[PDB]
Amino acid sequence: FNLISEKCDILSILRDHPENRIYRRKIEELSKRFTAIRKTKGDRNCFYRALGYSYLESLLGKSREIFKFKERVLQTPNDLLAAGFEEHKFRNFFNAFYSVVELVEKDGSVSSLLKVFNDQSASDHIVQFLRLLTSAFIRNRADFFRHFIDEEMDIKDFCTHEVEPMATECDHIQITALSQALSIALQVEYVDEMDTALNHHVFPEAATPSVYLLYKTSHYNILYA
Ligand SMILES: *CC(=O)NCc1cc(Br)cs1
Repeated sequence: FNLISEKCDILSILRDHPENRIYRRKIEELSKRFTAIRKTKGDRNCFYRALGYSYLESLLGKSREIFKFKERVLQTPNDLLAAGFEEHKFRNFFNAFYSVVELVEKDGSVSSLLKVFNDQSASDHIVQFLRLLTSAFIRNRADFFRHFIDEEMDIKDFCTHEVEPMATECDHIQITALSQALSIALQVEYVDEMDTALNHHVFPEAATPSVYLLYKTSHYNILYA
């Protein structure tokens, strides 16, 4: 369980910040709202890897929601082609993601899903697919990322350098784009060392979340309500 850990009690993360009054306060407050956490490996890929696992885990046993998600995933090669990606270069990554979606439908266990996301090969193929889909979704909507995010920003260079490569860290643009590309509603809780309120943001702003993530010391961990 080196990439995505077993579930632990929320207060178990006090030991990560011993004798720290702000982190202790904020972790105690978090424990009032959430019961459990899973840790992710801090390798630069942890947003993609956490969102992918947590969203697919939330679909287990839900036959209509699985059917509708699979229908969207089958169309994602068209998003990649429209942005200039070539099929023979994304085939291996697309097939690895479609395979894990079929696993959620056919096998339906947490144990089988966690084993795929802890297999370095399968899990890194899934992450690479998610990064290429993020890139494509931004490229195909460049005026929207420039109008609402980014008036002065160079979109194509941003995607080349800060989205497509393995181990590149995320900001609001990548989170917004991947949420929109797969129709995933997520809430991110922020725990920093300033003496401020514990606070969160929802992507998209409207939504009732499927997935909760904790952003602390540059890492995205998975929370359970
Ligand atoms: C999400 C993720 O992989 N984070 C990588 C990190 C960078 C630092 Br500093 C700590 S974890």
